[PDB]
Amino acid sequence: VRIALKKRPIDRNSRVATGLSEEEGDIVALKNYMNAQYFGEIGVGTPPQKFTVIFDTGSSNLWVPSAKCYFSIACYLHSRYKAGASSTYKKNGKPAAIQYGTGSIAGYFSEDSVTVGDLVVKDQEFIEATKEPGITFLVAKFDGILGLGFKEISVGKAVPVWYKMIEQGLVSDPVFSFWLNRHGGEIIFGGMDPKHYVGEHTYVPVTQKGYWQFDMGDVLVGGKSTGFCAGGCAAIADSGTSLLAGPTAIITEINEKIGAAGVVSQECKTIVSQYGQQILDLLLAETQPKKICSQVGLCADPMCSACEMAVVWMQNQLAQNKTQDLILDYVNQLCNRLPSPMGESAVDCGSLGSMPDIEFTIGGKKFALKPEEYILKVGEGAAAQCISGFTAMDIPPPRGPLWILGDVFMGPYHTVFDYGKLRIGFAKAA
Repeated sequence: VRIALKKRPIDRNSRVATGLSEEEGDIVALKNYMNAQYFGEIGVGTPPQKFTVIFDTGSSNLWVPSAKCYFSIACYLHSRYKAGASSTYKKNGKPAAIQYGTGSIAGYFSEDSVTVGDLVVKDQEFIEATKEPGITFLVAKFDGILGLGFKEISVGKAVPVWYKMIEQGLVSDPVFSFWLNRHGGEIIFGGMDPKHYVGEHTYVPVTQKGYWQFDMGDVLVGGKSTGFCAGGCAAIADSGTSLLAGPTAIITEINEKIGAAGVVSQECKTIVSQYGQQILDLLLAETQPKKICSQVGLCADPMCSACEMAVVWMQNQLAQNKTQDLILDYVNQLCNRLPSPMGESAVDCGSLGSMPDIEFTIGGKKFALKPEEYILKVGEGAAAQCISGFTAMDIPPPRGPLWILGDVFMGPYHTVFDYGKLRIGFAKAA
C-alpha cells in the first residue's frame, strides 16, 4: 500500500513560535511537531472523514480533534471527527491526554474504521481531542498524529493501526518504509520500493521495544570524532520530526565547525576560568574523567553539568591529539556556541561551501550528511535564513544518551521500519 506524503517545509512562523516556547524518561513529552514537514491523509469513520496527520514512528497513538472540542482556539483551525455522522462508530469514553514538548492534548477514546490509502482498519481505537492547548497546535498544518510506534508507549494501551492492519490481514510483509525525498515523499505499509533507494539496506535491530530505537555509534564531523558517542549512543528514527536531536556536547562541537550561531553560556565560561586548568591537568594526568568533576568538587548541579561537558570536549581534544596550550581556549570558544533553546542556530547560507560533511556510524557504516542536507533554508532567497538541522536533546540520562534522527537523516536515507524482524534499515534515498 502506497501512502503519498506532502512536504510543507518549515517556514518563518514556526521558528518564531518554537523560539517563544525534560529528559528523565519520556521523549514523547519532548516532541515538537512544529518541526514536522511531511503530512499524509487518513480517514476515520464510515463514510471516511478526512484528516491531515503526521505519520509518526515516535508515537503509538492516533488522535484527531473532536467535534466536542469547544474551547481550544486551535480546534477552530483544524478538522473535527463527528462521531454521529459515522455509521461504524463505537463509543469508548475512556479519557486520555498526551503531553508533548510544545503542546498537550486531552480527550476521550472512541473507535471506528481508519483508512490509510486503501486499507480500512476496523475497530481502530483512537483519541478524539476535546482540548489541545499548546503553540504546536496553534500553528499546526496537520490535524492529528497517526502513531507508527510500539504499543508499549501507547496512551491507554491502545492497539496501534499498524498492529491492526498487520494482523487483520491488510499488509503483505510486516514492514513499512518511508521515502521522504521525492524531489514530497511516500510511506508504504507492508513493503518498500526498490526504486526509492540506491543499493541494499543496512539493518540494525531494535534495542528497546517501545521506541523504534537502535544502538548507534559515533558521530564524526569532517572526519573527526566527537568522542561523546564513540562508546555508543542510542537513536530513534522518528518521522514525526525533522531536526536531528542529540547531546549538547556534540551539538556544541557541530556549531563550532559548522558556524551555527549558538548562545553564550556563563557556567561554561565559568568552569573554563575557575576550573579549566584543574580539569585539563587531571585529564593530562590521565585521571578517570567520571571522577574529575567529583574530585574537582563540582558533582550545584547546573554547574556540574557544564563541567561534565567541559571534561568531554577536553578528552576529545586530547583524543584528537590537539596541543594542550590551545585546548582551554578552544573549550572556551565552544562555551560561546551553546545550543540556544530559543534562538535558532542560524548559519550563513553562502557558508555551506566550506562546511564539513558530518557522519554517524550505524551498523558499522558511516552515514554521511552533506552540508546541503543538514542545513535547512527557511525564507526568502536574498534574505533567506539557513539553520543547523540539529537540536540539543540532552540525551535521556540512563534512558540512554540518545539521538532522534528525523527528516534531516530520513530524508537522505530510505528507512525501513521492520516490525517482523524488529529492526530498522537505512539505504541511500534515490
